[PDB]
Amino acid sequence: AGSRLETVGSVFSRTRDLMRAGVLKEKPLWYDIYKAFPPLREPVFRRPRLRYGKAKADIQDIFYQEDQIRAKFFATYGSGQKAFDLFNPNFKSTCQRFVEKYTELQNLGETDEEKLFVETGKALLAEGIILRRVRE
Amino acid sequence: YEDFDTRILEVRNVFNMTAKEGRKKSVRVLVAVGNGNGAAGFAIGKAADRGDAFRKAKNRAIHYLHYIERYEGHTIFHDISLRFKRTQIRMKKQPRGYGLRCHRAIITICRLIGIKDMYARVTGSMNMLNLTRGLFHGLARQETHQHLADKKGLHVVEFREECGPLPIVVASPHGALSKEPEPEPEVPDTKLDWQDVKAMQGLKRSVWFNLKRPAT
Amino acid sequence: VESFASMLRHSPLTQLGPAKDKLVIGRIFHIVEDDLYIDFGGKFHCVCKRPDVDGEKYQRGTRVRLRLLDLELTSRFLGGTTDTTILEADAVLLGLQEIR
Amino acid sequence: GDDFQSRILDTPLQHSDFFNVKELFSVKSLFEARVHLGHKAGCRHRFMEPYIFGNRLGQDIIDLDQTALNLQLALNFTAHVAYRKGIILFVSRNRQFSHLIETTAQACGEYAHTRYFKGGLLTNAQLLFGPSVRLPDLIIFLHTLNNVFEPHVAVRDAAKMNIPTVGIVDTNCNPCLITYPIPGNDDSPQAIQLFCKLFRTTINRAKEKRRQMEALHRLQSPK
Amino acid sequence: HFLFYTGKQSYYSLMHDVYGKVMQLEKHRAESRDLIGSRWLI
Amino acid sequence: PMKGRFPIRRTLQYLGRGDVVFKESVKIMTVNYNTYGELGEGARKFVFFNIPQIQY
Ligand SMILES: [Mg+2]
Repeated sequence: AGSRLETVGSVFSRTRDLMRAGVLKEKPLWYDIYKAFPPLREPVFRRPRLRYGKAKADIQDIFYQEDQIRAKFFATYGSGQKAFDLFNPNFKSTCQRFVEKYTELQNLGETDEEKLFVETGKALLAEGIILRRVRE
Repeated sequence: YEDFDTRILEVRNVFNMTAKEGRKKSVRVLVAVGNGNGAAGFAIGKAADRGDAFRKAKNRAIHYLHYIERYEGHTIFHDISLRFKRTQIRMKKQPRGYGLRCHRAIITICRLIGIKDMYARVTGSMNMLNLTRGLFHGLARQETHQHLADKKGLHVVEFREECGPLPIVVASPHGALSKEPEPEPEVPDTKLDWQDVKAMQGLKRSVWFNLKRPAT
Repeated sequence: VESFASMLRHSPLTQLGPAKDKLVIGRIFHIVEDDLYIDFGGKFHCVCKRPDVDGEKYQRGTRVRLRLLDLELTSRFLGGTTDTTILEADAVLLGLQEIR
Repeated sequence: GDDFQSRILDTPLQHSDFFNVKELFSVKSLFEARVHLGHKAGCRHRFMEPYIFGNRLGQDIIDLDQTALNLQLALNFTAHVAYRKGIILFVSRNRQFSHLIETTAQACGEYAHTRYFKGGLLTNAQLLFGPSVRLPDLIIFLHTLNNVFEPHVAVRDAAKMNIPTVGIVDTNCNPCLITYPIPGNDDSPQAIQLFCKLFRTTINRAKEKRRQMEALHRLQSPK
Repeated sequence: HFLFYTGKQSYYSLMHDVYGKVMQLEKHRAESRDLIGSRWLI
Repeated sequence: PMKGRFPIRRTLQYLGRGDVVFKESVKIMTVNYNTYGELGEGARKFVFFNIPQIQY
């Protein structure tokens, strides 16, 4: 005898209730553990519903300030001819070096975006990076 | 399960079409079970023989035992109004000695649950399954006084007219007691039922209302 | 201890930006006949076909070059409340990476 | 005598982290294993939005700060269950990781079911396994979806039998019936490999801790 | 047996061994007709 | 469900809660209120909630 009603309450609440009624005479071994270290949320059934009208989710689009610079670099030079290595946790791509230098110049106090874009290209050219201004 | 009792609520004897005899026979039986101490459940059993339908429904219901919260062991914690499909139920919490003034099927289940004093009205369709499902749906989703004290953080106080102005503390918040008084509106926006209000407005009831009946 | 917000900002995947028409390095971890399963550092692997040239070179552990298109192939169809995903990524195998 | 049995079983519940599961993992360790990568926004379940840090260009990102909190609770619960000699069943239907999960269960000393799940396995176990079959005391769902992108049958059936479930839930999953949800990536081999390692070390520590606790208390009885 | 709850512990225990063998051979890397006039068991 | 908003206004108990019983001199009470605005909210609520009690 049990409560195979998984849409009312939770495994813990149904086990608590069954013992109060007098049907379950021995506590499950997982019961005392749940009482002492419960989950953050109670595991109760809820019917997923759809959103209607003007209800919307609340998920923040992840856009950092570097993305403004990165977008320009991809539009002007595309992706660096060197291939991304996403297995190296500290990989520095050609675009990420462009954004690191672009930031340094902006710290000096340059206020014109055009100035920061052409100066960074010159600095990387001195470094020896091959930047191709591919309109294609 | 000697402490549990089983009660029948509906028995349908229907003939169905199958190649064995052209039209085969089938018995669908809805039952309820309860120990009279808060634990109760219902199930539907089908078979070709009535005895088999009784066994299937009786042992299936013992696997679907709800636990129903009773205020002081004799009544529901608060008024309950709900519509399950086209079956409307309207239950009311009552004082001791009031008895079970409810649909005969609700009296049967309430005895299994252990409720001793309550009023209920059923309107719309009288479908036995919708009434049984709707009854357990409302009785198993009711809010005990302790739950209300925990949710709002305030004391739950009770005022009985036979005890005068004496305040009775029925539930105290488990954690931290709040200090912000619960907002008291000047005029509540509660949605009232004409049937409940009509009585207090002085309107004559039916000749069938509040007749003398045997103890339930 | 670095925060998760810092890790995400400085992550190689965050630096990639959009994954369409990007160049990445992958590693072959599983081969089934002439189909190569390539892990390029994303959530889902891609599956390409063994090139005719230097076919024997593409063995397990071999690092290759790819041109990403999608990180996950998903599409909603009529009468569906959620997107249908095939649990796979889209990329074009360009050839072996020079060890140098 | 009775005090010793009470000491073995009642003392572990007086400490917040009796098995010191906190050290096994860290937010950085989870980030290396790509545990923060979720499905596209179209595949998102409504009950997962609490756990999602945001949407990075169409790909939902899973907050690894909530994952650490939830994973801590799930690992602690899995340890106390293993400490008390409960049966733990690993369940998944992902065929890429079928052999890995069966190897993990065998290493832990527990059970794995990575194959087609028969209807009634838990709700009708006596007919399938025998009259006195003991059901699992905990089910760990490394994957909570089957191969038709529907909830694994054992998620609902484990709730019906009042079995707690520790499950890995991704952005397209429904965590409502999972007792201890662990928000995280379930598709990447590096994410699944990390979770399998954590569950196996945690279970082995709890089993070893029980052996040591029994010897100490047992030795005291003569001594 | 760790595969008891599958319901076919002996069938799946054998399919576990043969699948692990296949993986080690594929990772590690002649005529296969070592035996002739033989059939697979029914 | 009783029709309208705040159906409690249509109960004898609510109508009897009014405490303003005018002196015999009072013969007419005109109420000038605006349906839109911010400074006239109390006036609108007075017509909604209190005028029935006064008339009763
Ligand atoms: Mg997934």
